[PDB]
Amino acid sequence: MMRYLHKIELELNRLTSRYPFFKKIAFDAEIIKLVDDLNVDENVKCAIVAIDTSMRMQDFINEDNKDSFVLSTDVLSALFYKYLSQPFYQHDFLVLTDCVSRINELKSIRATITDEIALHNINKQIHYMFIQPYM
Amino acid sequence: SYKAFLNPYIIEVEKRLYECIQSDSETINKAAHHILSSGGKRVRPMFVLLSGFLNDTQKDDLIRTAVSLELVHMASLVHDDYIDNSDMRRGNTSVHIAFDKDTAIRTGHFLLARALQNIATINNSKFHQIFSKTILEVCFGEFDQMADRFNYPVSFTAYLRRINRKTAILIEASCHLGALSSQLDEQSTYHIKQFGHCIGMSYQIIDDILDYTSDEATLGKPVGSDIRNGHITYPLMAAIANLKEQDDDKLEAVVKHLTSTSDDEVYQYIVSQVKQYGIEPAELLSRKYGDKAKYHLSQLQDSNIKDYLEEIHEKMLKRVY
Ligand SMILES: CC(C)=CCC/C(C)=C/CC/C=C/COP(=O)(O)OP(=O)(O)O
Ligand SMILES: [Mg+2]
Ligand SMILES: [Mg+2]
Ligand SMILES: [Mg+2]
Repeated sequence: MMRYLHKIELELNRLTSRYPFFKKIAFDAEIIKLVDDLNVDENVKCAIVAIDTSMRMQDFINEDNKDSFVLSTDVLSALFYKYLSQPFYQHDFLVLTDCVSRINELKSIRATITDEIALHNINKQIHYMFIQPYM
Repeated sequence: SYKAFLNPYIIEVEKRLYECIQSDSETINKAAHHILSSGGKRVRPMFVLLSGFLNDTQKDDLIRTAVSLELVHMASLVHDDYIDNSDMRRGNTSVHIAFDKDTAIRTGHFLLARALQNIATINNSKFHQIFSKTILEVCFGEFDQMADRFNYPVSFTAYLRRINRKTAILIEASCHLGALSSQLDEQSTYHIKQFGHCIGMSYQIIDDILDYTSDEATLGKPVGSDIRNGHITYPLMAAIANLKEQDDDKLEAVVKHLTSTSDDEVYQYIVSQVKQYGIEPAELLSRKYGDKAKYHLSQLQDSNIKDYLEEIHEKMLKRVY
Protein backbone atom coordinates (compact mmCIF):
# COMPACT_ATOMS: atom_id res chain seq x y z
CA MET A 1 0.00 0.00 0.00
CA MET A 2 1.39 3.36 -1.13
CA ARG A 3 1.05 6.78 0.48
CA TYR A 4 -1.58 7.98 -2.01
CA LEU A 5 -3.70 4.89 -1.36
CA HIS A 6 -3.72 5.62 2.38
CA LYS A 7 -4.74 9.20 1.61
CA ILE A 8 -7.82 8.38 -0.46
CA GLU A 9 -8.86 5.39 1.66
CA LEU A 10 -8.75 7.64 4.73
CA GLU A 11 -10.97 10.22 3.05
CA LEU A 12 -13.41 7.59 1.71
CA ASN A 13 -13.70 5.84 5.09
CA ARG A 14 -14.51 9.23 6.61
CA LEU A 15 -17.30 9.68 4.07
CA THR A 16 -18.85 6.27 4.71
CA SER A 17 -18.68 7.07 8.42
CA ARG A 18 -20.42 10.43 8.01
CA TYR A 19 -22.80 9.88 5.08
CA PRO A 20 -24.68 6.56 5.27
CA PHE A 21 -25.78 6.89 1.62
CA PHE A 22 -22.19 6.91 0.35
CA LYS A 23 -21.20 3.43 -0.77
CA LYS A 24 -17.56 2.64 -1.56
CA ILE A 25 -16.99 -0.32 -3.89
CA ALA A 26 -13.51 -1.82 -4.18
CA PHE A 27 -10.87 -0.16 -6.36
CA ASP A 28 -9.92 -2.08 -9.50
CA ALA A 29 -6.94 -4.22 -8.47
CA GLU A 30 -5.25 -4.03 -11.87
CA ILE A 31 -5.57 -0.25 -12.10
CA ILE A 32 -4.16 0.19 -8.58
CA LYS A 33 -0.99 -1.79 -9.39
CA LEU A 34 -0.48 0.38 -12.48
CA VAL A 35 -1.20 3.69 -10.74
CA ASP A 36 1.27 2.66 -8.04
CA ASP A 37 4.10 2.98 -10.59
CA LEU A 38 2.89 6.12 -12.37
CA ASN A 39 5.32 9.05 -12.50
CA VAL A 40 3.02 11.71 -11.00
CA ASP A 41 2.25 13.45 -7.70
CA GLU A 42 0.30 11.94 -4.81
CA ASN A 43 -2.60 14.22 -5.69
CA VAL A 44 -2.85 13.11 -9.32
CA LYS A 45 -2.87 9.45 -8.31
CA CYS A 46 -5.80 10.12 -5.99
CA ALA A 47 -7.79 11.95 -8.66
CA ILE A 48 -7.12 9.08 -11.06
CA VAL A 49 -8.28 6.40 -8.63
CA ALA A 50 -11.28 8.53 -7.66
CA ILE A 51 -12.55 9.19 -11.18
CA ASP A 52 -11.79 5.64 -12.31
CA THR A 53 -13.86 4.13 -9.52
CA SER A 54 -16.53 6.76 -10.12
CA MET A 55 -17.08 5.64 -13.71
CA ARG A 56 -16.84 1.92 -12.91
CA MET A 57 -19.61 2.33 -10.33
CA GLN A 58 -21.68 3.56 -13.26
CA ASP A 59 -22.19 -0.04 -14.40
CA PHE A 60 -23.48 -1.27 -11.02
CA ILE A 61 -26.32 1.27 -10.74
CA ASN A 62 -29.66 -0.53 -10.29
CA GLU A 63 -33.06 0.69 -9.17
CA ASP A 64 -32.30 -0.94 -5.82
CA ASN A 65 -29.07 0.99 -5.18
CA LYS A 66 -29.54 4.18 -7.19
CA ASP A 67 -30.23 6.64 -4.36
CA SER A 68 -26.88 5.49 -3.04
CA PHE A 69 -24.76 4.80 -6.13
CA VAL A 70 -25.63 7.82 -8.28
CA LEU A 71 -24.63 10.35 -5.64
CA SER A 72 -21.61 8.27 -4.67
CA THR A 73 -20.22 8.49 -8.22
CA ASP A 74 -20.68 12.26 -7.96
CA VAL A 75 -18.61 12.85 -4.81
CA LEU A 76 -15.96 10.64 -6.35
CA SER A 77 -16.06 12.99 -9.35
CA ALA A 78 -16.01 15.98 -7.00
CA LEU A 79 -13.10 14.47 -5.11
CA PHE A 80 -11.27 14.00 -8.40
CA TYR A 81 -11.72 17.72 -9.02
CA LYS A 82 -10.74 18.51 -5.44
CA TYR A 83 -7.45 16.60 -5.75
CA LEU A 84 -6.28 18.65 -8.73
CA SER A 85 -7.22 22.12 -7.51
CA GLN A 86 -4.72 23.11 -4.78
CA PRO A 87 -2.30 23.49 -6.28
CA PHE A 88 -3.93 23.52 -9.71
CA TYR A 89 -2.56 20.69 -11.87
CA GLN A 90 -3.66 22.29 -15.14
CA HIS A 91 -2.17 19.74 -17.56
CA ASP A 92 -3.41 16.68 -15.66
CA PHE A 93 -6.81 18.35 -15.32
CA LEU A 94 -7.18 19.03 -19.07
CA VAL A 95 -6.15 15.43 -19.78
CA LEU A 96 -8.38 13.65 -17.27
CA THR A 97 -11.49 15.80 -17.79
CA ASP A 98 -11.14 14.88 -21.44
CA CYS A 99 -10.91 11.23 -20.39
CA VAL A 100 -14.16 11.62 -18.48
CA SER A 101 -15.85 13.04 -21.56
CA ARG A 102 -14.47 10.31 -23.84
CA ILE A 103 -15.18 7.37 -21.52
CA ASN A 104 -18.87 8.29 -21.41
CA GLU A 105 -18.85 8.51 -25.20
CA LEU A 106 -17.27 5.06 -25.55
CA LYS A 107 -19.79 3.52 -23.15
CA SER A 108 -22.75 4.86 -25.15
CA ILE A 109 -21.36 3.59 -28.45
CA ARG A 110 -20.62 0.32 -26.63
CA ALA A 111 -24.34 -0.14 -26.03
CA THR A 112 -24.87 -0.16 -29.80
CA ILE A 113 -22.36 -2.76 -31.03
CA THR A 114 -22.40 -6.57 -31.03
CA ASP A 115 -19.28 -7.29 -33.10
CA GLU A 116 -16.77 -9.45 -31.18
CA ILE A 117 -13.42 -7.78 -31.91
CA ALA A 118 -14.97 -4.30 -31.70
CA LEU A 119 -16.29 -5.14 -28.24
CA HIS A 120 -12.94 -6.42 -26.98
CA ASN A 121 -11.20 -3.30 -28.32
CA ILE A 122 -13.60 -0.66 -26.99
CA ASN A 123 -13.70 -2.34 -23.58
CA LYS A 124 -9.90 -2.26 -23.54
CA GLN A 125 -10.08 1.46 -24.30
CA ILE A 126 -12.65 2.02 -21.55
CA HIS A 127 -10.85 -0.03 -18.90
CA TYR A 128 -7.52 1.76 -19.44
CA MET A 129 -9.05 5.19 -20.15
CA PHE A 130 -7.50 7.10 -17.24
CA ILE A 131 -4.05 5.48 -17.20
CA GLN A 132 -3.09 5.38 -20.90
CA PRO A 133 -2.30 9.11 -21.19
CA TYR A 134 0.42 8.41 -18.62
CA MET A 135 2.14 5.66 -20.61
CA SER B 1 -33.78 47.10 -19.80
CA TYR B 2 -31.74 44.50 -17.92
CA LYS B 3 -32.46 41.84 -20.53
CA ALA B 4 -30.89 44.27 -22.99
CA PHE B 5 -27.52 44.60 -21.28
CA LEU B 6 -27.17 40.84 -20.78
CA ASN B 7 -28.73 40.14 -24.18
CA PRO B 8 -25.47 39.87 -26.17
CA TYR B 9 -23.97 37.66 -23.45
CA ILE B 10 -26.90 35.33 -22.83
CA ILE B 11 -26.95 34.46 -26.53
CA GLU B 12 -23.16 34.09 -26.48
CA VAL B 13 -23.14 31.64 -23.57
CA GLU B 14 -26.07 29.84 -25.19
CA LYS B 15 -24.06 29.43 -28.39
CA ARG B 16 -21.08 28.10 -26.45
CA LEU B 17 -23.33 25.88 -24.33
CA TYR B 18 -24.36 24.07 -27.51
CA GLU B 19 -20.74 24.06 -28.62
CA CYS B 20 -19.68 22.40 -25.36
CA ILE B 21 -22.14 19.54 -25.81
CA GLN B 22 -21.09 18.55 -29.34
CA SER B 23 -20.19 14.85 -29.26
CA ASP B 24 -19.14 12.05 -31.61
CA SER B 25 -21.47 9.92 -29.48
CA GLU B 26 -24.96 9.71 -30.97
CA THR B 27 -27.15 9.39 -27.86
CA ILE B 28 -25.15 11.78 -25.67
CA ASN B 29 -25.40 14.57 -28.24
CA LYS B 30 -29.15 13.99 -28.45
CA ALA B 31 -29.53 13.72 -24.67
CA ALA B 32 -27.38 16.76 -23.88
CA HIS B 33 -29.38 18.74 -26.44
CA HIS B 34 -32.64 17.39 -25.00
CA ILE B 35 -32.09 18.98 -21.58
CA LEU B 36 -30.28 22.01 -22.98
CA SER B 37 -33.32 22.69 -25.16
CA SER B 38 -35.64 22.33 -22.17
CA GLY B 39 -36.56 25.79 -20.86
CA GLY B 40 -33.81 27.18 -18.65
CA LYS B 41 -33.93 30.64 -17.07
CA ARG B 42 -30.11 30.66 -17.13
CA VAL B 43 -30.22 32.52 -13.80
CA ARG B 44 -26.73 31.34 -12.78
CA PRO B 45 -24.92 32.77 -15.81
CA MET B 46 -26.87 35.98 -15.16
CA PHE B 47 -25.26 36.19 -11.71
CA VAL B 48 -21.81 35.29 -13.03
CA LEU B 49 -21.94 37.98 -15.72
CA LEU B 50 -23.45 40.70 -13.52
CA SER B 51 -20.98 40.00 -10.72
CA GLY B 52 -18.11 40.49 -13.17
CA PHE B 53 -19.55 43.78 -14.41
CA LEU B 54 -19.34 45.44 -10.99
CA ASN B 55 -15.86 46.80 -11.73
CA ASP B 56 -14.39 48.06 -15.00
CA THR B 57 -12.80 44.98 -16.60
CA GLN B 58 -12.93 42.64 -19.62
CA LYS B 59 -12.13 38.92 -19.62
CA ASP B 60 -12.92 35.93 -21.83
CA ASP B 61 -12.88 34.01 -18.55
CA LEU B 62 -16.05 35.75 -17.36
CA ILE B 63 -18.45 34.48 -20.01
CA ARG B 64 -16.88 31.00 -19.99
CA THR B 65 -17.31 30.76 -16.22
CA ALA B 66 -21.03 31.29 -16.76
CA VAL B 67 -21.08 28.53 -19.38
CA SER B 68 -19.54 26.05 -16.96
CA LEU B 69 -21.96 26.81 -14.12
CA GLU B 70 -24.96 26.07 -16.34
CA LEU B 71 -23.35 22.79 -17.40
CA VAL B 72 -22.88 21.77 -13.77
CA HIS B 73 -26.38 22.92 -12.85
CA MET B 74 -27.86 20.84 -15.67
CA ALA B 75 -25.60 17.91 -14.85
CA SER B 76 -27.13 17.85 -11.37
CA LEU B 77 -30.69 17.96 -12.77
CA VAL B 78 -30.31 14.95 -15.07
CA HIS B 79 -28.98 12.90 -12.16
CA ASP B 80 -31.56 14.39 -9.80
CA ASP B 81 -34.63 13.48 -11.84
CA TYR B 82 -33.41 9.89 -12.12
CA ILE B 83 -32.85 9.67 -8.37
CA ASP B 84 -36.13 11.37 -7.52
CA ASN B 85 -38.04 9.38 -10.16
CA SER B 86 -39.39 12.60 -11.68
CA ASP B 87 -40.57 12.27 -15.28
CA MET B 88 -41.14 15.96 -16.01
CA ARG B 89 -39.01 19.09 -16.27
CA ARG B 90 -40.76 22.42 -16.93
CA GLY B 91 -43.05 20.47 -19.27
CA ASN B 92 -40.27 18.48 -20.94
CA THR B 93 -39.67 14.77 -20.33
CA SER B 94 -36.62 13.86 -18.24
CA VAL B 95 -33.64 12.16 -19.89
CA HIS B 96 -34.06 8.78 -18.18
CA ILE B 97 -37.59 8.60 -19.57
CA ALA B 98 -36.87 10.01 -23.03
CA PHE B 99 -33.87 7.66 -23.32
CA ASP B 100 -32.94 5.34 -20.43
CA LYS B 101 -31.14 5.08 -17.08
CA ASP B 102 -27.70 4.42 -18.56
CA THR B 103 -27.89 7.46 -20.84
CA ALA B 104 -29.16 9.59 -17.97
CA ILE B 105 -26.16 8.78 -15.78
CA ARG B 106 -23.64 9.06 -18.63
CA THR B 107 -24.91 12.42 -19.87
CA GLY B 108 -24.75 13.81 -16.34
CA HIS B 109 -21.10 12.86 -16.03
CA PHE B 110 -20.56 14.05 -19.60
CA LEU B 111 -21.92 17.51 -18.82
CA LEU B 112 -19.75 17.70 -15.71
CA ALA B 113 -16.75 16.66 -17.80
CA ARG B 114 -17.24 19.39 -20.41
CA ALA B 115 -18.06 21.97 -17.74
CA LEU B 116 -14.69 21.24 -16.13
CA GLN B 117 -13.01 21.18 -19.54
CA ASN B 118 -14.41 24.66 -20.24
CA ILE B 119 -12.75 26.25 -17.18
CA ALA B 120 -9.56 24.19 -17.26
CA THR B 121 -8.15 27.17 -19.16
CA ILE B 122 -8.34 29.39 -16.09
CA ASN B 123 -4.98 28.91 -14.37
CA ASN B 124 -6.05 29.76 -10.82
CA SER B 125 -6.05 27.55 -7.72
CA LYS B 126 -8.43 29.77 -5.73
CA PHE B 127 -10.94 29.62 -8.58
CA HIS B 128 -10.89 25.82 -8.67
CA GLN B 129 -10.74 25.55 -4.87
CA ILE B 130 -14.00 27.47 -4.61
CA PHE B 131 -15.73 25.63 -7.45
CA SER B 132 -14.66 22.14 -6.41
CA LYS B 133 -15.60 22.97 -2.82
CA THR B 134 -19.17 23.91 -3.66
CA ILE B 135 -19.64 20.83 -5.86
CA LEU B 136 -18.49 18.63 -2.97
CA GLU B 137 -20.84 20.49 -0.61
CA VAL B 138 -23.80 19.98 -2.95
CA CYS B 139 -23.14 16.23 -2.87
CA PHE B 140 -22.86 16.34 0.93
CA GLY B 141 -26.22 18.10 1.08
CA GLU B 142 -27.75 15.39 -1.10
CA PHE B 143 -26.38 12.61 1.09
CA ASP B 144 -27.86 14.31 4.15
CA GLN B 145 -31.20 14.84 2.45
CA MET B 146 -31.41 11.19 1.42
CA ALA B 147 -30.64 10.07 4.99
CA ASP B 148 -33.16 12.58 6.37
CA ARG B 149 -36.02 11.14 4.32
CA PHE B 150 -38.85 9.96 6.60
CA ASN B 151 -36.69 10.72 9.63
CA TYR B 152 -38.29 13.15 12.09
CA PRO B 153 -37.44 15.49 13.58
CA VAL B 154 -35.23 17.58 11.32
CA SER B 155 -33.62 20.44 13.25
CA PHE B 156 -33.84 24.02 11.93
CA THR B 157 -30.05 24.10 11.58
CA ALA B 158 -30.13 20.89 9.54
CA TYR B 159 -32.82 22.37 7.29
CA LEU B 160 -30.85 25.55 6.66
CA ARG B 161 -27.80 23.38 5.97
CA ARG B 162 -29.84 21.30 3.52
CA ILE B 163 -31.18 24.22 1.47
CA ASN B 164 -27.79 25.96 1.58
CA ARG B 165 -25.98 23.13 -0.18
CA LYS B 166 -28.69 22.24 -2.65
CA THR B 167 -29.42 25.75 -3.94
CA ALA B 168 -27.68 28.57 -2.09
CA ILE B 169 -23.98 27.73 -2.57
CA LEU B 170 -24.01 27.10 -6.32
CA ILE B 171 -25.54 30.56 -6.76
CA GLU B 172 -23.09 31.99 -4.22
CA ALA B 173 -20.32 30.45 -6.32
CA SER B 174 -21.79 32.14 -9.40
CA CYS B 175 -21.38 35.56 -7.77
CA HIS B 176 -18.03 34.63 -6.26
CA LEU B 177 -16.37 33.10 -9.34
CA GLY B 178 -17.79 35.94 -11.43
CA ALA B 179 -16.19 38.43 -9.06
CA LEU B 180 -12.86 36.60 -9.27
CA SER B 181 -12.78 36.56 -13.07
CA SER B 182 -12.91 40.36 -12.86
CA GLN B 183 -10.48 41.01 -10.00
CA LEU B 184 -13.13 42.72 -7.86
CA ASP B 185 -12.04 44.15 -4.49
CA GLU B 186 -12.55 42.27 -1.22
CA GLN B 187 -15.16 44.72 0.14
CA SER B 188 -17.29 44.55 -3.00
CA THR B 189 -16.68 40.82 -3.47
CA TYR B 190 -17.96 40.05 0.03
CA HIS B 191 -21.27 41.85 -0.54
CA ILE B 192 -22.08 40.30 -3.92
CA LYS B 193 -20.97 36.95 -2.52
CA GLN B 194 -23.38 37.27 0.42
CA PHE B 195 -26.07 38.54 -1.95
CA GLY B 196 -25.85 35.32 -3.93
CA HIS B 197 -25.98 33.20 -0.78
CA CYS B 198 -28.98 35.02 0.71
CA ILE B 199 -30.97 35.17 -2.54
CA GLY B 200 -30.53 31.41 -2.97
CA MET B 201 -31.67 30.76 0.59
CA SER B 202 -34.79 32.88 0.19
CA TYR B 203 -35.57 31.30 -3.18
CA GLN B 204 -35.34 27.73 -1.87
CA ILE B 205 -37.69 28.51 1.02
CA ILE B 206 -40.14 29.93 -1.51
CA ASP B 207 -39.74 26.72 -3.55
CA ASP B 208 -40.52 24.66 -0.44
CA ILE B 209 -43.55 26.84 0.26
CA LEU B 210 -44.83 26.42 -3.30
CA ASP B 211 -44.63 22.64 -2.93
CA TYR B 212 -47.54 23.07 -0.51
CA THR B 213 -49.36 26.19 -1.72
CA SER B 214 -49.22 25.98 -5.53
CA ASP B 215 -51.12 23.60 -7.81
CA GLU B 216 -49.79 20.90 -10.12
CA ALA B 217 -49.88 23.49 -12.93
CA THR B 218 -47.02 25.72 -11.74
CA LEU B 219 -45.30 22.72 -10.13
CA GLY B 220 -45.51 20.07 -12.85
CA LYS B 221 -45.99 17.53 -10.06
CA PRO B 222 -48.52 16.71 -7.30
CA VAL B 223 -49.00 19.22 -4.47
CA GLY B 224 -47.02 18.06 -1.44
CA SER B 225 -44.35 16.20 -3.40
CA ASP B 226 -41.58 16.87 -0.89
CA ILE B 227 -43.38 15.29 2.05
CA ARG B 228 -44.67 12.41 -0.08
CA ASN B 229 -41.02 11.54 -0.64
CA GLY B 230 -40.13 11.96 3.03
CA HIS B 231 -38.64 15.45 2.86
CA ILE B 232 -39.37 17.50 5.98
CA THR B 233 -39.20 21.21 5.16
CA TYR B 234 -39.58 24.42 7.16
CA PRO B 235 -43.24 24.94 6.25
CA LEU B 236 -44.04 21.58 7.86
CA MET B 237 -41.75 22.37 10.81
CA ALA B 238 -43.41 25.75 11.35
CA ALA B 239 -46.92 24.28 11.10
CA ILE B 240 -46.10 21.68 13.76
CA ALA B 241 -44.76 24.33 16.15
CA ASN B 242 -47.87 26.50 15.72
CA LEU B 243 -50.24 23.61 16.49
CA LYS B 244 -48.22 22.71 19.59
CA GLU B 245 -48.81 26.31 20.70
CA GLN B 246 -52.54 25.58 20.45
CA ASP B 247 -51.80 22.43 22.49
CA ASP B 248 -52.34 20.19 19.46
CA ASP B 249 -49.48 17.80 18.69
CA LYS B 250 -51.29 15.30 16.46
CA LEU B 251 -49.44 16.53 13.36
CA GLU B 252 -46.12 15.96 15.12
CA ALA B 253 -47.19 12.43 15.97
CA VAL B 254 -48.25 11.73 12.39
CA VAL B 255 -45.04 13.05 10.83
CA LYS B 256 -42.93 11.15 13.37
CA HIS B 257 -44.65 7.89 12.40
CA LEU B 258 -44.55 8.77 8.71
CA THR B 259 -43.14 6.07 6.46
CA SER B 260 -42.41 5.40 2.78
CA THR B 261 -45.53 3.19 2.77
CA SER B 262 -47.87 5.79 4.31
CA ASP B 263 -51.41 6.22 2.94
CA ASP B 264 -52.36 9.24 0.83
CA GLU B 265 -54.95 10.23 3.45
CA VAL B 266 -52.10 10.95 5.85
CA TYR B 267 -50.36 13.15 3.28
CA GLN B 268 -53.56 15.01 2.39
CA TYR B 269 -53.97 15.74 6.10
CA ILE B 270 -50.37 16.95 6.38
CA VAL B 271 -50.72 19.21 3.35
CA SER B 272 -53.80 21.01 4.64
CA GLN B 273 -52.29 21.50 8.11
CA VAL B 274 -49.25 23.07 6.49
CA LYS B 275 -51.39 25.36 4.32
CA GLN B 276 -53.25 26.53 7.42
CA TYR B 277 -50.35 26.98 9.84
CA GLY B 278 -46.96 26.89 8.12
CA ILE B 279 -47.11 29.28 5.16
CA GLU B 280 -46.77 32.64 6.93
CA PRO B 281 -43.77 31.76 9.11
CA ALA B 282 -42.04 30.34 6.03
CA GLU B 283 -42.72 33.55 4.11
CA LEU B 284 -41.46 35.56 7.07
CA LEU B 285 -38.21 33.58 7.16
CA SER B 286 -37.80 33.84 3.38
CA ARG B 287 -38.26 37.61 3.68
CA LYS B 288 -35.46 37.84 6.27
CA TYR B 289 -32.98 36.37 3.78
CA GLY B 290 -34.39 38.55 1.01
CA ASP B 291 -34.01 41.71 3.08
CA LYS B 292 -30.49 40.63 4.06
CA ALA B 293 -29.62 40.29 0.37
CA LYS B 294 -30.97 43.81 -0.21
CA TYR B 295 -28.63 45.19 2.45
CA HIS B 296 -25.59 43.69 0.71
CA LEU B 297 -26.78 45.19 -2.59
CA SER B 298 -27.13 48.60 -0.94
CA GLN B 299 -23.60 48.47 0.46
CA LEU B 300 -21.87 48.12 -2.90
CA GLN B 301 -21.01 51.18 -5.00
CA ASP B 302 -23.94 52.86 -6.77
CA SER B 303 -23.92 51.94 -10.45
CA ASN B 304 -25.92 50.77 -13.46
CA ILE B 305 -25.32 47.09 -12.70
CA LYS B 306 -26.67 47.52 -9.17
CA ASP B 307 -30.10 48.32 -10.61
CA TYR B 308 -30.19 45.14 -12.70
CA LEU B 309 -29.40 42.97 -9.67
CA GLU B 310 -32.08 44.75 -7.67
CA GLU B 311 -34.64 44.10 -10.40
CA ILE B 312 -33.69 40.42 -10.38
CA HIS B 313 -34.11 40.47 -6.60
CA GLU B 314 -37.68 41.76 -7.04
CA LYS B 315 -38.54 39.17 -9.69
CA MET B 316 -37.13 36.04 -8.04
CA LEU B 317 -38.68 36.81 -4.65
CA LYS B 318 -42.01 38.16 -5.90
CA ARG B 319 -43.97 35.47 -4.01
CA VAL B 320 -42.82 36.94 -0.68
CA TYR B 321 -42.86 40.63 -1.65
C1 LIG C 1 -23.43 15.64 -10.79
C2 LIG C 1 -23.39 16.89 -9.98
C3 LIG C 1 -22.71 18.12 -10.51
C4 LIG C 1 -23.97 16.92 -8.77
C5 LIG C 1 -24.66 15.69 -8.23
C6 LIG C 1 -25.48 16.07 -7.00
C7 LIG C 1 -26.90 16.37 -7.41
C8 LIG C 1 -27.63 15.44 -8.33
C9 LIG C 1 -27.50 17.47 -6.94
C10 LIG C 1 -28.92 17.82 -7.32
C11 LIG C 1 -29.10 19.34 -7.25
C12 LIG C 1 -30.35 19.67 -6.47
C13 LIG C 1 -31.46 20.02 -7.11
C14 LIG C 1 -32.70 20.35 -6.32
O1 LIG C 1 -33.20 19.17 -5.70
P1 LIG C 1 -34.79 18.91 -5.62
O2 LIG C 1 -35.27 19.43 -4.29
O3 LIG C 1 -35.06 17.48 -6.02
O4 LIG C 1 -35.32 19.90 -6.76
P2 LIG C 1 -36.54 19.52 -7.74
O5 LIG C 1 -37.72 19.32 -6.83
O6 LIG C 1 -36.64 20.74 -8.64
O7 LIG C 1 -36.07 18.26 -8.44
MG1 LIG D 1 -33.32 15.54 -5.33
MG1 LIG E 1 -35.73 16.08 -8.16
MG1 LIG F 1 -38.63 21.37 -4.48
